[PDB]
Amino acid sequence: MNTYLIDPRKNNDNSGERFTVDAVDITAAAKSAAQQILGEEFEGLVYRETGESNGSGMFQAYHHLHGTNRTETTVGYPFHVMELLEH
Repeated sequence: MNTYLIDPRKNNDNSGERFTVDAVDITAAAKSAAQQILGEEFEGLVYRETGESNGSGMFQAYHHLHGTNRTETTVGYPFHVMELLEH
């Protein structure tokens, strides 16, 4: 298990409030971070906007638009996910 530091960025109006999630890899962490930022009704995935694959970076959530046959849309703003070592 790894720890990751989340900065919701524009999702919290860039207040500087941050939190951590634990996950086995950074893509799983980014999905957990989106659930925490967007709340329990969010079901979807995330994609990477910055950083090396498998490394720290900005991510953006997306999901199926409710009521539509197949429409996928982004939800929320980008957020940062960073590797963090706890002692």
